[PDB]
Amino acid sequence: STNLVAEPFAKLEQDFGGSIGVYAMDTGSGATVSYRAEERFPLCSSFKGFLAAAVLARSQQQAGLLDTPIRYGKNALVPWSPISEKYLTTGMTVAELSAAAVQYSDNAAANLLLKELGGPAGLTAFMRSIGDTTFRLDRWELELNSAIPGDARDTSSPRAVTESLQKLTLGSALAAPQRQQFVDWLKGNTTGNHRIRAAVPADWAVGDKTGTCGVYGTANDYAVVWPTGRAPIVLAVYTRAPNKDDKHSEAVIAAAARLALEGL
Ligand SMILES: C[C@H](CS)C(=O)NCB(O)O
Repeated sequence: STNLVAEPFAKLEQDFGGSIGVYAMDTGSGATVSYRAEERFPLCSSFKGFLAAAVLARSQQQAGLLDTPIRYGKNALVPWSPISEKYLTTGMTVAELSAAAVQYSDNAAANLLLKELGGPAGLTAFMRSIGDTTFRLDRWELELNSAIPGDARDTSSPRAVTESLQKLTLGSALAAPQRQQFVDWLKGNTTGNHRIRAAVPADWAVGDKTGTCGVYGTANDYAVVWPTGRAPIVLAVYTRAPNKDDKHSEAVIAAAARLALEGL
């Protein structure tokens, strides 16, 4: 990946104080926009999108998986598990857990689904199975948010995120019903209104999955975007910063997303 008009990104990055990672593709034209697209960034909660897709893939082999109820315990409830906490007394189905992980970044739901898939190694294996050799999940919630500079655990690249997202939402990695369900969950996300969505024209449909580590200025968003009458755009925007106390910036994510969309 290159970019011969990178200076707007470089200037945004300098103003941010950290590192910005962008990859965007117009699936109609094959045009792309790149900045640190090959460099590793922490996934934070953005892994939860791929987790839901992995669950949907498994559902293609196990009938009834999505409808299976899980009666989880109180000590499954790690901080920021708003749906799992609300539904603790009833339990939740696998489908509901997937929707909560995607649309609310629900931490307990993600861990419960990781367990059904064989842990971080199992999700990493799923990603390897669709041709993604960059993605690695190593730890569970909340430990995977440590976001330590240079630590390759729980990281991917903006390009590999975008490519895998395209395969699962638009390609043939998932069967058609599973694929539509994944897209529908992403379109229903509630956590992303100040990130990529804030850069997309009001009349374009969007689904997205955010991540926020809470340390080292580290936060992100990826999305499928449907321009009027066109094939969709798929993009990923990731950030990090060198100091543990550096604040993440949603505005920086939105601005980088806008630069990518304008570049296309
Ligand atoms: C620790 C942090 C507080 S916002 C969190 O729960 N992130 C979920 B994710 O992995 O982004």
